[PDB]
Amino acid sequence: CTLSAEDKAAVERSKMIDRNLREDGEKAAREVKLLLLGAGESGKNTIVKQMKIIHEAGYKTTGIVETHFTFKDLHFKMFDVGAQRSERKKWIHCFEGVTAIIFCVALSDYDLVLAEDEEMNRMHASMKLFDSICNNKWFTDTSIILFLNKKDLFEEKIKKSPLTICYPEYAGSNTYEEAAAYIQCQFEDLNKRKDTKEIYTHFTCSTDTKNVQFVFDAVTDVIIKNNLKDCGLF
Amino acid sequence: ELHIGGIFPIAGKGGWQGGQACMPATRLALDDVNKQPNLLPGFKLILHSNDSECEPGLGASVMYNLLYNKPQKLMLLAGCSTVCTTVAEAAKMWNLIVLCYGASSPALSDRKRFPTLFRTHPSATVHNPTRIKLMKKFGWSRVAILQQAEEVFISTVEDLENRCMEAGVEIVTRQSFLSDPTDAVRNLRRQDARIIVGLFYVVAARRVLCEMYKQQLYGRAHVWFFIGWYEDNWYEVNLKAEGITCTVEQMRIAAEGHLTTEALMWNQNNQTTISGMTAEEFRHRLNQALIEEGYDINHDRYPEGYQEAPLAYDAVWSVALAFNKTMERLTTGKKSLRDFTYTDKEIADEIYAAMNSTQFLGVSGVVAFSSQGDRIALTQIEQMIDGKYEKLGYYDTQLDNLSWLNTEQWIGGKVPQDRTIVTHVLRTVSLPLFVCMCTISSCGIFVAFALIIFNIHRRVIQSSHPVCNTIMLFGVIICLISVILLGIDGRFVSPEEYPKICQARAWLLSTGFTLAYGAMFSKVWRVHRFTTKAKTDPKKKVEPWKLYTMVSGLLSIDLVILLSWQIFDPLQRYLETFPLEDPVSTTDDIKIRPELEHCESQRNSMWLGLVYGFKGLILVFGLFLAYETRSIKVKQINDSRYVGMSIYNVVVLCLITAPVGMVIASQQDASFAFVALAVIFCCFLSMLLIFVPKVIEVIR
Amino acid sequence: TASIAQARKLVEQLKMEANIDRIKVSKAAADLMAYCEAHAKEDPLLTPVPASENPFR
Amino acid sequence: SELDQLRQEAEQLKNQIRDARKACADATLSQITNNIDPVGRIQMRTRRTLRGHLAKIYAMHWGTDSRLLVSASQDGKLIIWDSYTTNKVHAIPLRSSWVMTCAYAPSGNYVACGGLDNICSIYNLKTREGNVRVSRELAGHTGYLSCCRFLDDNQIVTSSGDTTCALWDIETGQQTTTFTGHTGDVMSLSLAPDTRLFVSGACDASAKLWDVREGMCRQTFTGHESDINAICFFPNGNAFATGSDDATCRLFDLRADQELMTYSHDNIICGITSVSFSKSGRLLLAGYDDFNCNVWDALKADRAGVLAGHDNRVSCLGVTDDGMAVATGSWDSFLKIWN
Amino acid sequence: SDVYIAGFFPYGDGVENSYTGRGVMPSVKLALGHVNEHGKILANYRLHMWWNDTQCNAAVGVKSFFDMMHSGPNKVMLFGAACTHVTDPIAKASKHWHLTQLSYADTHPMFTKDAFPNFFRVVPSENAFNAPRLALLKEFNWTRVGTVYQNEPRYSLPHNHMVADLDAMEVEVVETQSFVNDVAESLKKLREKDVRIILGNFNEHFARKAFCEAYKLDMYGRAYQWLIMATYSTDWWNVTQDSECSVEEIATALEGAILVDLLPLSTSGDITVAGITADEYLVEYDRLRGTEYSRFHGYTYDGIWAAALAIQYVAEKREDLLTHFDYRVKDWESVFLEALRNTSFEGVTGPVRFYNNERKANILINQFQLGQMEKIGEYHSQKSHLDLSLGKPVKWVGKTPPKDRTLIYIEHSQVNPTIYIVSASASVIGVIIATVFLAFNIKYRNQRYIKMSSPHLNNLIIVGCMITYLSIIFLGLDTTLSSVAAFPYICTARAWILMAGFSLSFGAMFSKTWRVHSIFTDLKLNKKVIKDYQLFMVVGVLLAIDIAIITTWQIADPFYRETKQLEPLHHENIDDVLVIPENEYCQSEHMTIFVSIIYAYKGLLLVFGAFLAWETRHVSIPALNDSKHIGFSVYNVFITCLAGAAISLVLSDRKDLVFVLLSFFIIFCTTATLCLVFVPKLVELKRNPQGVVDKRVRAT
Repeated sequence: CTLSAEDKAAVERSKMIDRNLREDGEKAAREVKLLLLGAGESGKNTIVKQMKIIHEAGYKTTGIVETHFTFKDLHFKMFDVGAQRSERKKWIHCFEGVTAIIFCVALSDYDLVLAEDEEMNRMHASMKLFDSICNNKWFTDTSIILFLNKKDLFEEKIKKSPLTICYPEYAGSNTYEEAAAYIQCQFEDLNKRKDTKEIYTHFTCSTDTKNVQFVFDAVTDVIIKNNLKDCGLF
Repeated sequence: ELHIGGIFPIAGKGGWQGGQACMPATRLALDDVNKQPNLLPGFKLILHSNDSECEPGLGASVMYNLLYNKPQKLMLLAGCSTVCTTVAEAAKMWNLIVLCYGASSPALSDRKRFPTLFRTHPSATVHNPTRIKLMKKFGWSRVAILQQAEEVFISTVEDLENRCMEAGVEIVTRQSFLSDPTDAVRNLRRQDARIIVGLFYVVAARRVLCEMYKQQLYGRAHVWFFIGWYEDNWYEVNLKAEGITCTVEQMRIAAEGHLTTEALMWNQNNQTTISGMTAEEFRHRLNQALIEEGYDINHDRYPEGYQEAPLAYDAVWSVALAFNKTMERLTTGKKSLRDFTYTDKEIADEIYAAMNSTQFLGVSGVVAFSSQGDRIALTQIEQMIDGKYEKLGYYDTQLDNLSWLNTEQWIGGKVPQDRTIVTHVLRTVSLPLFVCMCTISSCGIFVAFALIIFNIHRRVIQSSHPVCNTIMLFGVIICLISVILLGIDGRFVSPEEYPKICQARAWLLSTGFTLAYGAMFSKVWRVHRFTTKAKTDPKKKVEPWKLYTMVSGLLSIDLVILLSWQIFDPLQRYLETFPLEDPVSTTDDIKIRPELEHCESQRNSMWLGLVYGFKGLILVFGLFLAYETRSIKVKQINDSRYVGMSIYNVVVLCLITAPVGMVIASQQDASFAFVALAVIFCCFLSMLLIFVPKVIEVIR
Repeated sequence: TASIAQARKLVEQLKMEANIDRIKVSKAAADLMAYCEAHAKEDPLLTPVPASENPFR
Repeated sequence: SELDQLRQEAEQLKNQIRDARKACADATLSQITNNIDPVGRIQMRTRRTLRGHLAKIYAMHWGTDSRLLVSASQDGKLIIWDSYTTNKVHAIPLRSSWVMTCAYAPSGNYVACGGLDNICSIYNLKTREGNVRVSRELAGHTGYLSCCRFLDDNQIVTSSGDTTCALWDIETGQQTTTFTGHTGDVMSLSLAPDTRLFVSGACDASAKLWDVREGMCRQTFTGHESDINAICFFPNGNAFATGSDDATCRLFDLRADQELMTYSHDNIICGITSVSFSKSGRLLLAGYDDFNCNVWDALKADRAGVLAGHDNRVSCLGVTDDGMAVATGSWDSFLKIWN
Repeated sequence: SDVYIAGFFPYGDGVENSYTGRGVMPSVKLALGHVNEHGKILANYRLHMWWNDTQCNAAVGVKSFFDMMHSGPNKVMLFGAACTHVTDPIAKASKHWHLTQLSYADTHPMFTKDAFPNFFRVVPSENAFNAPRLALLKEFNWTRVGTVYQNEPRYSLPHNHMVADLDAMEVEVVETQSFVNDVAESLKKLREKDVRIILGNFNEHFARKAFCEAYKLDMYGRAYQWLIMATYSTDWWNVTQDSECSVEEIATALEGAILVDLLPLSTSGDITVAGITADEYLVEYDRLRGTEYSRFHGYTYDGIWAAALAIQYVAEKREDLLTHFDYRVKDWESVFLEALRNTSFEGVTGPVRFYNNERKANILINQFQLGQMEKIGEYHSQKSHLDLSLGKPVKWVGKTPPKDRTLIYIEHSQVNPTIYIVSASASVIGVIIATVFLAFNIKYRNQRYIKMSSPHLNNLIIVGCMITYLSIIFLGLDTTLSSVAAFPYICTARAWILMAGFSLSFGAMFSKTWRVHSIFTDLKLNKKVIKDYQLFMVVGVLLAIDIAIITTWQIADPFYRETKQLEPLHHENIDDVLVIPENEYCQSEHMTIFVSIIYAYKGLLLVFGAFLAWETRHVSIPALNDSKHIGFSVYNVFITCLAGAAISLVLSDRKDLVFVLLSFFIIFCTTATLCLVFVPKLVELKRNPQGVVDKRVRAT
């Protein structure tokens, strides 16, 4: 109305910049964002190398390195804090809003003491780190997927040593099913927010496409469940 | 000297004023007779004529004057039929012989009421066979009669009705009037009369014409038969239209296309008559004679009575002959014609005997009197177009010969009908919708044949039972053929072909349904028996002697029922009546009576109900079995889900269709469309469900 | 001895901090109040300002 | 022996400096200005609503022009705004979305940024070519980047997550001066209105007075109950505010070397995230995790007024050169302008 | 003096109609004696009759008249013969003798004033019987009548006059039939036209024949009433050897018929011109007649008195005596005509006054009551007064006169209200089941599986199904309980109820599937998934466009209610009383356009829902996999509405199996949808493990 021609030009410039930014934000939201971590690269098991092994998702070491790929018309962004140290709360609070967090636990370390300190074992460190990273005020609704890495070595080693070396409270018979059930129960009993936060125990076995396929299934499940909760069906 | 009395209707008022042309003929005949020396030896014929104006009272007064005067009349001559009746009835008391030259009344043939009566004029019944032949020629059977309350017309109508009953023509209306035809014409219009016979005199004919115009009783729907001896100009109006409120133009348009019949009454030969003169020699005479009397023979062919003019000449000649032929004076010299008295019945008897036996050839033809009598004269048929009379032909009653000259000028070129008749119009399915159904049906047949060829080696489709699918395809193709024979109806077939196509329908549709639903039911039942009924115990797949049994048994039962109900009760076609409707073309005065062909018989309804009940039973059983084998899956008969959906759709469609068809059978288009579309959708959906996944699995 | 060197460096830093001629807090507070009083008028947030001179009106 | 002697010497120095600090606190700050009346309640109307960001804003810097503000967030967009007409000027994409620090050159030609990749990147904004570009990359210390400030062009002081502040020369791509000695993780930095001193807190509940040219902390300020989150400076260069998670702003003084006042409230339990002063130094702008920000009178140690409008943490704060307006950067992807 | 009047009587023994003359001669003698002895009437003259027996022969009558006119005492008037064929020649001839004639027993309807100017009738003609029958039609409120008359002028001319009178009086004439000898076919044609009141003109022989054919065709009782003019002989129905049926059959068929005849003697007790009353004259006539009787004796008495009065008038008018009478002078005829046109006196048959050469006489009305002819009343022609309170009261079969027409009744249709109550019970059961489902999904609304199915939208579906089930109540609501003006309201209510139920149910289901599709097709973590209130608003907008289109159709094309008009009218009775049923089916000129539009957009919604189902046909979540239910419901609903449109758009006279079919359609659709969408929602938690814990989910 009373605005001059330069006012109209400024309005048009603002409109086009806002439209471009809105489009960029729209196409940036569909790319899922994950965060893999564990007990200090102990349970890595070259899981990041599975995408390179399959190579279907084809085309400095400072701070955090990002893994970028696509699976079934779905862009995947995967971030890892490799030996960040520093202070956890400095950067943890900025990683909220991720689709899920990948917690990797080395199953071959069930009879091997932590090299960082001999006082406490590796599974204990994984347990306290899971407690610290699952119960934050930020990750209160973020689902967690769990990787049981190098379980073949665990199966080949359980027949030679008892499980009381680090789990005295379990009197169950030494069996693969019983040991796996006890480990799952111990890990999932730490979920104080089980009401609204879901946990997945999609393990890893060899260099097969099943791991990434079930990872895709898990993230799809997380997205669908989040939408269902948003619309009032959950 | 031989003197006789004469009565001639000259003046007017009403009746048949033929005296104006029959009195000069009488004068010519008397001149010819008195000029012959050998006819009456030493005698001359003297006529004491008078004018009666066709009035019975004036005729009676004239007869009284003649019979109470000095000269004793030997015999009497009379004209008009009405005057002739009274004169001839009364003359029996005076022993007088009466010769009626122009009386056509059929009631004058009664020898008890009119003993001493002779007639040169033919009876009016001569026109009746001509009228009936005219009706037969143009195909008329419902004819009305409008007559004037006179003995001549009453007798003519009685004879005409007797001959119509003996011929097969129905008399619709018998209106009669005295002088005013207004009420009679109104009743003619009320009774819906199309062909009307008119028997009047000229004045009553003019009044009837006025009523015709004022009541629209003419045009392209009404044919009027008139009398032929009216004046040519005065038949519509020429003389006294002052009394009539209508104008000459109205009479001319009203009198258009009406047929008249009349006897010839002129010698239609060349031989000389008794007077040694031809008929044309007497036509040259009586034309000059009428010219000297003021009648304009140059344009109008003489006044009324010209057609009957030879009859008066012949009557006078016959009177002279009978007076000469007596010769009873030779037998008894005392008795002589000069000494005749009204009391003497002997000379009267001799005169009657001579009159009865006379026979000669006159200007009117052969004059035989009561000796021969009938000698039915040749009649002439004419029609009035544009105010003029055009001859249409001649009819000889004795020889039954009608020489027809094709000059009829019916309004619009079509003969008017005696009534408004209904037309039986067959209602059929619309051609575009029939073609729409037939194209889809042909596509279905082609698809069925292609899939049959495809199925009839590769274990992808050979894993499932292929023979049941092929039999299903047989049945569905037969069902589209059934739709075709249902649609072709009675438009493309004759009435004698409808039972055959209807039986072919009832047979081939039933066999196709039996085949298709038997394949489906056998498949689902085999699935149930080989997986669910066998339960945990297995090591036995499906095979023949079990699957073929049910379908073959159902087909055999269907065929047996079809044969039994066809032999016990064949199929005939019944026509369902629909109500009368006016045609699009209003020119044709015929109603439309639409109808729709159907199929039924005495036991057809019960057998149809029984076959429908059996079909419903098998449909419900198959639907229940398909529901019960929902989750059941077989390695060999893997096609169970598709067959289940097809069975459910088939049951639903048949149960929704058969009531609806039984309801809407009245509307042929909607019923055919519904049945054809239901069968087409069911059939095509079954093909898709059973076979399309197999084809796409083979391709991929 | 990394710990000994670190302790020596921390002690040297503390000694250098002790080598600062710290003044009385009264003078610092006086400077603060004088600056706040002298700059009170030139603070747009403190002094209410009319819309005409205000860029946002 | 050596360790015991060093510990004894350090303890003696600490006791001596504590005694000197206690002696220096002759007059109480709350008592000197107790006779000075407050200025009442000041209304802060939301003049401009600046929207367009699609992620939580972690950094914001004003400009000497008082109209160009750089907003940084994890959506990958350093956007230069304009408070006058709410018009964006140049949205800058980034190679890494994980950024938390943004800086503005005093001349307005350059714009700096940095994040979790341990890289401090500077972009040339004013040039003949319209499109912006990465003027220089200064990937430095191993630890994560927490704050950065440029005294002028070609020079920018930067923090790190390995407890090592540094001064960067943009043209040579090297650090000409180092700052080592921080016990805790460095969080926030600010510069004096000169090229001699800059303040720097750390994750040890303390603040230090470094010198750019020398590289040794002149004065150390302690007294916080939690690690530092955001620090400020007085307009002239003798004082500086300091706020942490203890929900208490601890003003300090350069010459006095001691805490002056305390800005805290009973019902506030939210950690501070952004503290800035005003032109006169009477007001003190502070933002907490309460989703609200409140103004503290730097003289009477009392709250001046409240300010709301953000639905999440207020993580950014800034004051223009002239001080007409103050802005905030929250976690709800919005920005606001007051006064 | 010795005034003479000529008379003609059939006095001869053995001649036809001899009884008339033999019975009326004593009355002639009595009247002549009374006139001669009367001092006031003809004081100076003595009246005589010079009468000749005519033997009912025209020739003898004419000869007698000629002899009378020739020589004698110079007769001054004529007394017309009873026989018609004798009176006609004499009446026609008498005008030319300048003589006036008086009738005493001739009633033929052809002696009109135009044709017979000098003929004065002291006995009324057969046209006199038309007015009393018209008065009887008016008295008993008869408007629809039929006529059957003999084909004779005596019975066809008064028939034409009566038909014209009925037309002018606005009485509908169904069909007039004539016969010569076949009364049966005329009666059959009368019956085929549904004629109740029959007017008949025929002689006694054909009267007996007609009533015989009436018995043989069942034309008697309380349904048919006969009004015939009957001047027949005494006990004509009691005569055998002339009818096929027995006397008892004739008396049975004749019962209740009203017969109109001339009244022989006035019963008013007035003093006549003779100085006596009718009773004293009857006493004298009975004493003096002996054994000969005739029904015309009073009329001949009055004719003699009228002749004497006319003679006295002539003698008083002209001074010259009648001795100077001459037949050749028209002055005498003019004077006598004036004298007879100035005649006005009271006779034994009533007041005598000649209106158009005819007098108005009292008419006796009879009826066949209990096998006897009893007088009902008497019509006074002079005053046009039908007085029925003279004889025995008129007796019908029951208590009311027979009615014309059929008295049809336009009755509504109950449409088998037992079927209505059964459909109401079925709808109530459906509503109860829907309420049970509502309770089940409301109580367990917080259960995981139920909550995942949007229980609010399921409640919307339940409400829509309840409304659709309620639609049956308003669908079969008979117009009898809805009066007339509420029929379009009922039609609109049914239409909107069906549309709203469909809209609610299918919009809710498609909104559920649309939300599931939006959730499952984009895969975005934080997404603005459409919420419940938005889907409620969408369904509300759909029902809003439904109400908008129905409002537009109601403000554009109101419902112009129509009727089937079933002509059969069910069974009939003896009195042909029938009730025609009229099934009601409201219609609009734009019904086809509105139906096409609504079907088109509902089909668009259906294909949209099918598209959504085909999209989300692979959802792994059991509670979010409504594809199969949507497919089944869409197919069932589409086929059902197609069949319902086919049934209703060709709505026919059935209207009973149609209601059953539509009720089954609605019930099947609603129940199938309900038990497709909620039955899995009920067997999965109330029979399968209660509480969704994801027992079969590998991820959980």
